[PDB]
Amino acid sequence: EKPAVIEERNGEIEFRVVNNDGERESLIILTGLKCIFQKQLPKMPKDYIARLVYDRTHLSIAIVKKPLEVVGGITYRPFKNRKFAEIVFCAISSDQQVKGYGAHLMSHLKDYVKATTNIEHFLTYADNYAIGYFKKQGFTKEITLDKSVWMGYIKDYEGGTIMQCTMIPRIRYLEQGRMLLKQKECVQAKIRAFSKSHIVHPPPKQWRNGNVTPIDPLSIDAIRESGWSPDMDELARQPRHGPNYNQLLHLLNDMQNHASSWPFLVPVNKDEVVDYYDIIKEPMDLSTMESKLEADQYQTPEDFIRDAKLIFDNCRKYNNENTPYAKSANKLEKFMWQQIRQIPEWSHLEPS
Amino acid sequence: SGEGGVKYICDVCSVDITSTVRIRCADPACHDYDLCVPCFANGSSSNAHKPATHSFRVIEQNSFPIFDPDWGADEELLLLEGAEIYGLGSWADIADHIGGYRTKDEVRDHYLKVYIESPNFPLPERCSPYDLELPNSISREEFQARKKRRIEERREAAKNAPPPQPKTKPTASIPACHEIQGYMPGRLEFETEYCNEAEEAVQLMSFDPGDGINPRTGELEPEMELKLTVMEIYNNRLTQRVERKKVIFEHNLLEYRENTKAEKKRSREERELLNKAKPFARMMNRHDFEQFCQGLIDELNLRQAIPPSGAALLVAPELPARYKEPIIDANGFPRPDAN
Amino acid sequence: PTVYEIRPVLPGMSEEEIKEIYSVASYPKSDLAHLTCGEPPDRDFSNSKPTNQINFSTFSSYIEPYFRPFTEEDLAFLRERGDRVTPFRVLQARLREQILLNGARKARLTELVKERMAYQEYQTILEDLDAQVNAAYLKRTRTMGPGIGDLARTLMDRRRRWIEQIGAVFDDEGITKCPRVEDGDTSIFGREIMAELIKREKEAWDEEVEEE
Repeated sequence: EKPAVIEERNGEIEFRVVNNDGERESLIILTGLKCIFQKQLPKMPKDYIARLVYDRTHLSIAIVKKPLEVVGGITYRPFKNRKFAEIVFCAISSDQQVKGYGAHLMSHLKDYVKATTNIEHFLTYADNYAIGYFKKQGFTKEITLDKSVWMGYIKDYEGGTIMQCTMIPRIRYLEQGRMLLKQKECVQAKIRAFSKSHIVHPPPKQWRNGNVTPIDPLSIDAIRESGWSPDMDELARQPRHGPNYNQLLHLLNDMQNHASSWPFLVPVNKDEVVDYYDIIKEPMDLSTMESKLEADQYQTPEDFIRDAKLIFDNCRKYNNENTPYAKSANKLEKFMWQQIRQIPEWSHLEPS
Repeated sequence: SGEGGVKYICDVCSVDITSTVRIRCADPACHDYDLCVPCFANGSSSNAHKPATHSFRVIEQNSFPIFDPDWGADEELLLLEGAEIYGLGSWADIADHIGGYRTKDEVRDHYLKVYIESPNFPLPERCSPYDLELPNSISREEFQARKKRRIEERREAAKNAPPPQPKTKPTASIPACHEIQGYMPGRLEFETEYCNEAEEAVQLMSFDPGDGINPRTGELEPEMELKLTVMEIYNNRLTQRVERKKVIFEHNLLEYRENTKAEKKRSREERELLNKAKPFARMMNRHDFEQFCQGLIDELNLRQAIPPSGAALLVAPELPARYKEPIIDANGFPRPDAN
Repeated sequence: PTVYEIRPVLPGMSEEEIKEIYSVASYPKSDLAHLTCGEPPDRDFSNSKPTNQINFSTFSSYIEPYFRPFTEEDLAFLRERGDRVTPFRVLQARLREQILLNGARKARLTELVKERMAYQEYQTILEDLDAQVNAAYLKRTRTMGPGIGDLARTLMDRRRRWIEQIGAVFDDEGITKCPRVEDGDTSIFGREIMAELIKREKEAWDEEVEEE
């Protein structure tokens, strides 16, 4: 039980679902939520946040302290007929972020919507630093909804990254801990019901005389019953992804997080510009290289370096050097070279 | 590394042994001294390990079905561990962690069936650990051969698989779909409302924490009442906007082309009369408005009479069908289809 | 030991068990859904958007004529019946038949417009006090202060008096609403009253003819 749970049980904190009805308490709660959201999202105008929070269709779930102080909250607009609700904001005061309230609040929201209505899907536009939190809370970057269900209904937010989540029916998301722990306990007991590792076997009969010679594991009775084969032994040591998957994933996350990679986050549309495809015969963006890496097509790091260099070259080719596009592309090339130089292995691949 | 797991490395060959059958030295002289099957096969000893007179233990990889004929113990444990770490609902990473080339859809279906949607409750399987038919229904060798075959086939397919198509630009909802730039018919909201500046007075408002009532008088403190009073005006503004939208929805004021075409086909005097009569539409409903206008036009056309126009239709050799019956009957009550 | 699933709600249940079900320890009382303009039509919007829009200036100017405040200028449009001597067989009967209905409708519209104008004259004075009390608070934020000013204390009392006393007259709900077809027989031209309007207008016509 994380500190949020004990604090809630002891009455230190408390949650409240509030909409702009016109009471006294509701207005305090809504204004505090507006203050928090305005603090955390400085880029957007304060007018737009003020309009969205104080609307008459949206809801809000907030966490309040005993002397009526609000720490954070989430805002959403349910589409009851379309079986999906949109999340529009999310934030917690930075001073109190260390406690770890985010998952607890998300569980409260999911449970409430599940038990009060019949929605299934959540659609959101995540910020560029909340992606880890959203992923840890069950969302995914791949969308599995038809283009008719959620087109024209949600509102685009520039600089975002749409995500999805499909709630699993008939579960109590607040008690995940104990339920999953018991499920693990019972599967582990089932496993321990057979595992012969509790049997302390004598030295192999070939080595009982003091001579050590190779022994085929399939010869032994216990191992034989274990069904060990050379094939599985050799296969179990091959990771699903490429060996550098963790390091390239770290680099990809750093590059995406960097505020110098915005123009490449998504490709350029054919409708908006026609000459982009006609001039560039190898249009490459970040999503394309990520997918190709997921396909294992990139055999060597040189492929990734060439892809980045070609992306930069295309950016400079389609957009003039004087224009900010090419200058930003060169700055991002410098940033990637910095990241690589931080890696000794790839430091020697920089041309002179 | 973001993963919270523990990596196990053999003490002799320094080869990962976590996901493989292994053997450990059980003598108290050796602590956490793990020897892989090859090392224990070739018998390469190090430190205080004695393969001659010390009893050993065989760590089994526990490969056989328990719940699902296509899934073994290791796969299920990895699934639940991923649920603990990667969060229950994150199917992509948990599928990646389980391995075996199970696409996210397959892992989701397997979990739903086995645990969530099942003839079962959070106590797994039929009755107890005493039910041991599935383990002795297939020999482990056959199951492992099936796993090897499926893995090799899947690897070959992936190597021969076609390249994944590049992601297109994300399908921006662009709620401007209506034929009025900046109209969001999916939300029934405009972008530039009646008093879009109304929020200019409450976008900086802040409340004193933990306040709301006077500790002494029991009444709202002057600042609190003043602050509350400035939001009642905002609520009234919102309600005015809502009434505006309700009125505009009716009467079909969103069909620019049709209404303009209809006015264009109309003559001068009829256009002027309809323009004059426009304002009262707020107080009637569509049918009443149509009756009112059509009555005015009928009166004007009859006065004039006393493609072809109405004045040219009334003076036709054959009278139209709707003019052979009194509009209001003898007992003073107008006919229902007055206009 | 503890329940692992969600317990479905039932109508007419106790508040404490409602919180138990929700676990959130509170909830809004009124859904406020009745103020929604209407549920979304539930269509398929993936169809290609039109590529030629019309500027908001044009649309605003196009709908502006439908909401201008009422004035005595248009209170004279109705209250006018036109010429009734020169036109006066079938067409003459038709015209005599239709003039009376026209007059009845116009009379009813006159009966409504007066209360509408009174409400307008009320709102134009309420809005001034609303604006003054709103602006007398922005200065506090600007200077960030101290006690509330006497002006800010006495404007609230004036506003509250004005509302609670005068606005009682306009309590009727129909002073701000447009009747809707979906509700049913909401037409403001019920025969039960149109009959008497018709008879009164005929009496007035006969009196005018006698004078003329």
